[PDB]
Amino acid sequence: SDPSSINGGIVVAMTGKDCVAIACDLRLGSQSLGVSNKFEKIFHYGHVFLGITGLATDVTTLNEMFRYKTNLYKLKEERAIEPETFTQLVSSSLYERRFGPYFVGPVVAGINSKSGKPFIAGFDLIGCIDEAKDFIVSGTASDQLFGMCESLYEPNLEPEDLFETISQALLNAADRDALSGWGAVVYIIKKDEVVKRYLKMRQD
Amino acid sequence: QFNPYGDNGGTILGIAGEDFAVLAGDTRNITDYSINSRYEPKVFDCGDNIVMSANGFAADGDALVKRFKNSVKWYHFDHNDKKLSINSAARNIQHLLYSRRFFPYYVYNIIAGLDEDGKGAVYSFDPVGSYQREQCRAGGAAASLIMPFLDNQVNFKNQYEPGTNGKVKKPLKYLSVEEVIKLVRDSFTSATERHIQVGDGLEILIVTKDGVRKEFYELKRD
Amino acid sequence: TQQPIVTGTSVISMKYDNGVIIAADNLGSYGSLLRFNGVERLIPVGDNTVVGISGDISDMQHIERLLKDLVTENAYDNPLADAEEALEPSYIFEYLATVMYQRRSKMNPLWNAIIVAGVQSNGDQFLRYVNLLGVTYSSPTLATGFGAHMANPLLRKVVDRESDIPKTTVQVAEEAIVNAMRVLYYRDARSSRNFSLAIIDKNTGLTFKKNLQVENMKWDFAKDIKGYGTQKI
Amino acid sequence: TTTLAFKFQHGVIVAVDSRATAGSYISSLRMNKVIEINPYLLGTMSGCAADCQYWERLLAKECRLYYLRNGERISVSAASKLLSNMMLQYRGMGLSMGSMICGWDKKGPGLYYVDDNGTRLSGQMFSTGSGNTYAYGVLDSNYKWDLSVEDALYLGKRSILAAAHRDAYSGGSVNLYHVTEDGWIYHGNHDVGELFWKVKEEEGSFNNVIG
Amino acid sequence: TTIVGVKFNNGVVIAADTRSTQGPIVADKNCAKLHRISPKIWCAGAGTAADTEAVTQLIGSNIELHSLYTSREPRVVSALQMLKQHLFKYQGHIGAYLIVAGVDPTGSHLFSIHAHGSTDVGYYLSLGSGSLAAMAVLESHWKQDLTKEEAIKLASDAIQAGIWNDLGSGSNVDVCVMEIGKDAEYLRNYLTPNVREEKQKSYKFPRGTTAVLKESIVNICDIQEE
Amino acid sequence: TSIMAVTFKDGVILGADSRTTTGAYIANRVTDKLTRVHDKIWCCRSGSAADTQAIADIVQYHLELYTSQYGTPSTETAASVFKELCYENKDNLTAGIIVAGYDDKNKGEVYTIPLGGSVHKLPYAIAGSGSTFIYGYCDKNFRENMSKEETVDFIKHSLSQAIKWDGSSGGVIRMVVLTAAGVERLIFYPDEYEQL
Amino acid sequence: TSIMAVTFKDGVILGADSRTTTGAYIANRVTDKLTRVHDKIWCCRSGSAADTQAIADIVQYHLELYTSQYGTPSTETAASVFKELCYENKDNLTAGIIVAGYDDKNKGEVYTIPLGGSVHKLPYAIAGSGSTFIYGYCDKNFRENMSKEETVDFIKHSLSQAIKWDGSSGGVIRMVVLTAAGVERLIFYPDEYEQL
Amino acid sequence: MDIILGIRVQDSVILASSKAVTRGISVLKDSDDKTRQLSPHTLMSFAGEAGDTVQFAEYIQANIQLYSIREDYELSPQAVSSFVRQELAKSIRSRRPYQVNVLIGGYDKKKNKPELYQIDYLGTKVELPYGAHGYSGFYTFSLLDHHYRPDMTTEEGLDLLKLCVQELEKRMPMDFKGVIVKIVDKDGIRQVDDF
Amino acid sequence: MDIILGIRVQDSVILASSKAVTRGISVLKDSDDKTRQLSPHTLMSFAGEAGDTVQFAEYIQANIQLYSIREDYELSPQAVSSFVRQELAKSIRSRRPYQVNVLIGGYDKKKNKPELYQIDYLGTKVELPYGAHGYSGFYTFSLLDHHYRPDMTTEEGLDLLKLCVQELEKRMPMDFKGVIVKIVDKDGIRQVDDF
Ligand SMILES: *[B]([O])([O])[C]([C][C]([C])[C])[N]C(=O)[C]([C]C1=[C][C]=[C][C]=[C]1)[N]C(=O)C1=[C]N=[C][C]=N1
Ligand SMILES: *[B]([O])([O])[C]([C][C]([C])[C])[N]C(=O)[C]([C]C1=[C][C]=[C][C]=[C]1)[N]C(=O)C1=[C]N=[C][C]=N1
Ligand SMILES: *[B]([O])([O])[C]([C][C]([C])[C])[N]C(=O)[C]([C]C1=[C][C]=[C][C]=[C]1)[N]C(=O)C1=[C]N=[C][C]=N1
Ligand SMILES: *[B]([O])([O])[C]([C][C]([C])[C])[N]C(=O)[C]([C]C1=[C][C]=[C][C]=[C]1)[N]C(=O)C1=[C]N=[C][C]=N1
Ligand SMILES: [Cl-]
Ligand SMILES: [Cl-]
Ligand SMILES: [Mg+2]
Ligand SMILES: [Mg+2]
Ligand SMILES: [Mg+2]
Ligand SMILES: [Mg+2]
Repeated sequence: SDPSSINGGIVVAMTGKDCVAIACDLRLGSQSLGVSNKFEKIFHYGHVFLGITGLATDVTTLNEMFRYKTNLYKLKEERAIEPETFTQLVSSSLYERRFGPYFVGPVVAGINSKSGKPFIAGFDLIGCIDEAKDFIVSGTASDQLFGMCESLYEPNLEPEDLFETISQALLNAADRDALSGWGAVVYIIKKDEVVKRYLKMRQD
Repeated sequence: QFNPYGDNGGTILGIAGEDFAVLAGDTRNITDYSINSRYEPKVFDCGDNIVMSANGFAADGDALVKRFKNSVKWYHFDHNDKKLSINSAARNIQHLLYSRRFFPYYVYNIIAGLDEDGKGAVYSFDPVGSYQREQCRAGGAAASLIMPFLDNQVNFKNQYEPGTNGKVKKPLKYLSVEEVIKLVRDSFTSATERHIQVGDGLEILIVTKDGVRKEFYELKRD
Repeated sequence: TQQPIVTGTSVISMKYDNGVIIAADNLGSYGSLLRFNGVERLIPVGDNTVVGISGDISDMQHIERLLKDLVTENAYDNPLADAEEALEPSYIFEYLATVMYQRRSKMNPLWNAIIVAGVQSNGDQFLRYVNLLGVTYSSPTLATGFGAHMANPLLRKVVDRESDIPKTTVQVAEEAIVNAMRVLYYRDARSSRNFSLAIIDKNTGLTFKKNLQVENMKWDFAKDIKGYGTQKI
Repeated sequence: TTTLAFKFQHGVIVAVDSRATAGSYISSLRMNKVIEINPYLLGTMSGCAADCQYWERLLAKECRLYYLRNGERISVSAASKLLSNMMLQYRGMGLSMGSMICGWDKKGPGLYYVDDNGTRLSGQMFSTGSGNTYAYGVLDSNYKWDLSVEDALYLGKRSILAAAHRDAYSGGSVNLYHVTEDGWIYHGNHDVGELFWKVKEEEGSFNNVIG
Repeated sequence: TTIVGVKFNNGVVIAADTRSTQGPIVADKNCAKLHRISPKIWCAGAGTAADTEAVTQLIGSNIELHSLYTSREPRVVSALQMLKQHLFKYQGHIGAYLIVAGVDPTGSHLFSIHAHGSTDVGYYLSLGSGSLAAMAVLESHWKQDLTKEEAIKLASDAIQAGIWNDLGSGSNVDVCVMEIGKDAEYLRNYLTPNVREEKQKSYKFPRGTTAVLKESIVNICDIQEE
Repeated sequence: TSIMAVTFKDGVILGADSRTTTGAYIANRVTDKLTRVHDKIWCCRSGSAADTQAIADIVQYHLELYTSQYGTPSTETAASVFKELCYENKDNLTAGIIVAGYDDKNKGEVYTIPLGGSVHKLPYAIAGSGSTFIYGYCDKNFRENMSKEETVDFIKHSLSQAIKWDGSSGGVIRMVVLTAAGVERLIFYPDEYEQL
Repeated sequence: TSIMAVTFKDGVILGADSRTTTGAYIANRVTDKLTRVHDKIWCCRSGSAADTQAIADIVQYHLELYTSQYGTPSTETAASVFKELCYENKDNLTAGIIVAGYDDKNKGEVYTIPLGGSVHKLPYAIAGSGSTFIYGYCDKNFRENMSKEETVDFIKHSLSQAIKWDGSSGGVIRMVVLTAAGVERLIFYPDEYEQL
Repeated sequence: MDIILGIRVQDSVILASSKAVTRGISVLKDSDDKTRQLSPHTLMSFAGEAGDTVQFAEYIQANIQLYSIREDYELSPQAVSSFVRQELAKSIRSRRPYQVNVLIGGYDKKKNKPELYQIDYLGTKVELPYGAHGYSGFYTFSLLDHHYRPDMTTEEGLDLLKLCVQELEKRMPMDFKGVIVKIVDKDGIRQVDDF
Repeated sequence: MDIILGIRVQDSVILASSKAVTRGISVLKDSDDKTRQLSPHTLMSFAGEAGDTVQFAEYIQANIQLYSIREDYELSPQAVSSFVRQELAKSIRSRRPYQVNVLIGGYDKKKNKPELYQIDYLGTKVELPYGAHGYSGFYTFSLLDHHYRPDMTTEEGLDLLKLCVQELEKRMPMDFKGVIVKIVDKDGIRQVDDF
């Protein structure tokens, strides 16, 4: 019944030293039934990354919508959109449906191409921006993720250390959530290289 | 309409060592968005080297503990001052809880102590009386925040040995009391940050063959 | 199951170095009607305990009678009724707490919030709360209803933790309580200007003050406030 | 929850998962859903944990008293009926219990399904819980009376795995039991995470999953 | 949420805590509840977080265009009027509870605003779940003819009352001072009485602890030449 | 809320308490419920604060525009504009308003507009939750053609009792005097009116 | 319903209207709400007619039996018996009763028992739906140690206003005077009290 | 309606759909074909609320046929599935949403690959090797998880499909009156007349 | 449970009862015997709420068996049916009524006549030549009204019963997994093992 917990799923993002990381599970379900183990929730528009949890139809719809808008932005501005600007676009777009909202929990992650500054942000389903320094969490295991991130996280981690921290935060949170798991992906992001890693986890 | 139940918040944590056990819990008592007390004890020494905490609805928690303490007293009277073992106490508590199957004690309950072989023991209960022995258990408001952390840092879940790449697990080495207390404090400090009902103070009860010892630590008061 | 009819609002209290203070206004409200203006909601039990009650007044009067009968019963076959075997604050509280929890367990509660304030035999301060649910807790400051939201913050500025109790005098504590009662009169719509205050000290005993009034109120600034935004006249 | 049990040539297999949930939160990774009533009687658990534990442990009291009075072990049929009659006293009061009473007696191996409604069914094969449909799929296509003890243990183990994978409220680990005329025999706790990858490689199944 | 506003001799000051919640969970520990409508008109917001920001940006935008159209500095009464009419129109469904303050050619002003569209005038105001704890402090310590330094102290003391005693409020204290004939000073994190203590242990893992299946480079660059 | 408007020899006087409540919490203890819609046409507001403010603002706009075209409007005209809003939007409003004004031709006039949006011209009017407790007192003590000082005492005593018994009413007693001489604001504090 | 009991120098006087209603229909216009439970202990009844009659009958039985064993009961004792019934059966009752009586030792006493079953000893008391409209009037006009004639006028004027404004109240004003001299019944008709 | 299954094998997609239509307590028909050919190499099966199903299917069919004529070109199964998803995601926030779940089986002639898409009434799209709607998956996915290989022949796909139907016929309380099976491959769409 | 049929022919009574037992969405058993022998020449089939059915049936069985031992005499089908009706009429005004519908098929050895009684959970008794409970009659009574004669043989009764089951299997949405058929005559009770 609750749209935000029909399909299930989680997203988490973290800042490091001159880098950011964003990760998600791969599950898509119909309540108790597991339907897909390949439903990736992280998308990218140039160098800006967007993770979306919640109702799967709205996740798909919003990806297609932000692809639409970022492609026009680029044609007119003659440059790729930056994380700070994209974050405002996400907020604007969500609030325009204030009284008929998309049932989602978006998470933005990326590095400003000019300043080199790492950036992450989280939103509620209607556009409120949470611009955190440390980490952002979203999904059906958000309580679990808060507990993991708040204890495991420390600032200024190197890319290969940050990978381990965010991975362990996601994995153990997902293993205490019935509606999350069935695989996981982690993006490690630096100013001009991005690595994507699929994690091995329990498939129940 | 009269609602006979309420939520006084709070969070509790039990960890079983090799020859010891700990039962910790925050000292904050609340209703809705108000604080009732910054120091209201929640973990109790019930006698016979057993510690207990009933988290949830305070009135039902105080009543259950009071009854179990009473059950220990009468166990001595009836069976020639025999020591109530932790397994026997656990089974006794199941029957205390199920006596109200149709008007339950609204509490998540944990007891800790030592088994008859001297090893550390933790038992966990649901409000209607289902129980089971465990190595690690967080209960109450911030239970969902803490348990995943304990799966990772106590049972080494999803942790493998470098170089093998997922082929060989991290071996399950035992934890010392000093190591356990670090995990307890970091658990409650993290829970305090993200959960509004957790804070003010942390009281830990440590159980060994020598007896029951207490430790208290301040937490954030916001 | 019932609904409260004639009600009493906040009861506030705090510990200080040599004892406890408790206070409550003299009003018995009938919904939004401020019906009864001479209601005493602090009820002394012996010379070492004061029970402050908020909520349903008919249930309060019932509790008042239980306590009166408790004193009578304690004196029976008790040569030390006025000495070693006198009623303690802890005895009185636990009795009430037993009654409140039993009544909630029969789905027929006493619709009240109670604070038992007193001093024990050994000179220790006693301050504990109990309500219709049988919920109990203790703290250096305690308050019911609106007092919990407005009085506690003010009183916790004086005694924020246990170590502040010996540093707090009876003059400072009474000043804080009286200020809190004024604030409740400003902001609680079911409060009255008239109130009662009781001090239980381990040296000077029980001092019961009646017919107190909220004074030194600030209202003058109201003359300068005009309209709700744009209006100048 | 997924539990199953089936009779065969060499007795009865009993397999269960170990997951416990409180809403979408996984409260327990390792819940024991079997009860050892006596050396020749087992009981599975599905539904409310409190109800399952209390009433099946109370059944064990009543089955033990039977032995003392009669100097003889209770039948599986009689044990299952005592339990169903307990459920019939709290008729409509809201108990949630689904259990299979598995054992060996003078008639040979015995298997009875019992639930909170008071239903009591004899049969060769049963499966209860939120993941029973997934387990039945594997069982129905691979079951034979002529099964070996080794293959039968695997079938029950593999059937739970199927359910643990698909059903969100099933998982954790697999507990196996084998009931003979000399009593039940515990065949260990098997983590699903490790078991899944093992079965995938050896069997070739779960091709759609990547590993 | 605890937000306050206090008038003084030559201006007005507003303050707020920095906690955001969903149920018993804290979403943001360092949230910014102080909003700029115009350079010398700021408002503090309680209630639904997206609504306080959105309604504040919209009116701020229209105030800026109005200022350009009229060749005048914006007035607090204008922002007040535009906010209340907007909120009234949405019959409380836009959950924005605001304390609006500022200085303009008319003088210094302090107003409150509720979600249904009712406005109130005062020398001291408080809104949010911790408004009762804050108002208790204000009613105890406020006086006429406060100085700038006394008013900041009163305002932050009122926020602290909310932080400590209200579970819906916490973390830090933000302040904004608007004095006549001066630039408005926005004091982000004026107080920081809730820094987390050092953890007992480091949870940095050995490299290679997490099991991996696949690795791949992600192409973020555009289509290349040649 | 306790509000009233009383006509007398030299004109009309409006009176009100200053309490605004959210349940039992007093959201504002120094509220101004006496509102100006024209130079010498004022109103007393009861019910929803948002609704009554929105209405009064619209009325003030209508009468400002009326004045620009047709000159000073009558008190009856002002009451009609209030009525039109309260009647046509009765399903979505909760507003009990008393309209009072002074002409030189018609002198002091009072119109009360309860929930339904009906209009009633009276010598005096009382409204708000606290008015229930003073129907008896006001009926027994009101006289026509009272002096300014007598009328001030009548309102002071009446609202004093309404405040005493009604929890939704309290604070200071605000008053506004409307005569040929001009517009005078009065205020009376608790220490003054409680001892009556 | 409009009922009241007022103590004065020589004793106590009870007063009541005579209207019983089923919605807006007046089922009885000459009801006697002033009820005798003992020679000089009477009560005023408001709320359910069935409940208040059943209670008063039980009380009269208790006080008759009390008298046979222990002699004349006090007014406080009578109020306690009322309370015990109203409090212990609060879930199933709707009864607002005022108890009034005359002793030689204690003189005139008045106890009011509202819905909850609480007891309140007062110099005077008012109750019933119509009492709301005369809280202001009664508070302003009541004095202690009034004469019989002054007290009769006070009750007459008070209930006159309560009747005027309350639809559930009306008919005749019944009164019962309790003094050392004895028990006197009074009645005042509409033509008399309406012109006040 | 009730049951719709789909399985993508090596060189084809196989769709199986129940034949029953029930009104009130009576089964009106036991030979109903719950499918529409969208294009020569794309087939869509459907299940949901009565009436809405056929009207949605025929509306999609008309749009794809219109596209085919306009461009003289067959849309890829992926393009068709995206169009269908958008129509359902549009529909879910309408005054009265269309309560229809679909499976789209197509053979991409460009890539020479069979493709199976599962889309529910909310507009939730997923590409799968095998899929189902409603309760069908609860009974059948355990068999498919076990037996399915991506290199299976069409004949092996049909045998695994028979096993799925047999399991349904054993453990489902409802009688769905068997299934109509259709195969989609490089040569187009054909119906298996004996199953 | 679901389906129970009864038909009284010349010299016997034939009862047919479904074999299915469903819990949730899964069919747990397809060989369930929904009947109890009350006495050597009296058989009772039953259908209603889960659990209540068997417990009521076994309670009736015990009472009749007790009577048989006490009197060393078999009660007539009419007497048994009246006892059963009274227990149900008693039950319907209880705190928690037993939701059970029954058919009682018996051969009266005194009168040398077969007898079929239909009793619903309210205690509504009727003697009939053929009967059913629930929706079963909606599909079958039209066939029985047409084909039934009172001089039919047992073999003819079985053929007409097969026709009724075939009609149910065609038009009922639910799969009841066939029926167990039992015959009650002068020689006692026997089960038709092939149907
Ligand atoms: B299983 O899901 O039936 C399981 C079996 C039980 C013996 C542990 N039950 C539970 O997980 C239930 C929830 C539930 C989920 C799905 C179907 C039915 C029931 N939970 C509990 O019994 C429970 C008890 N205490 C704490 C947490 N959960
Ligand atoms: B405070 O509690 O009033 C605060 C002020 C806000 C401007 C930061 N409000 C919140 O924290 C609200 C509480 C709320 C919860 C649920 C519905 C409505 C309001 N929180 C949020 O708006 C919120 C919740 N989750 C993420 C982001 N924002
Ligand atoms: B008075 O009580 O009618 C008063 C008059 C208003 C114009 C200031 N109204 C209120 O206080 C109302 C509530 C109410 C109380 C009693 C009767 C009718 C209505 N309150 C509000 O409108 C209000 C309260 N808190 C915030 C915003 N608005
Ligand atoms: B009075 O209105 O309270 C009156 C007093 C009674 C003792 C004669 N009560 C009634 O008239 C009640 C209805 C009622 C009206 C207003 C407040 C409370 C109750 N009526 C009856 O009890 C009644 C009416 N018709 C027939 C029988 N009883
Ligand atoms: Cl206002
Ligand atoms: Cl009467
Ligand atoms: Mg706080
Ligand atoms: Mg699973
Ligand atoms: Mg009248
Ligand atoms: Mg019948």
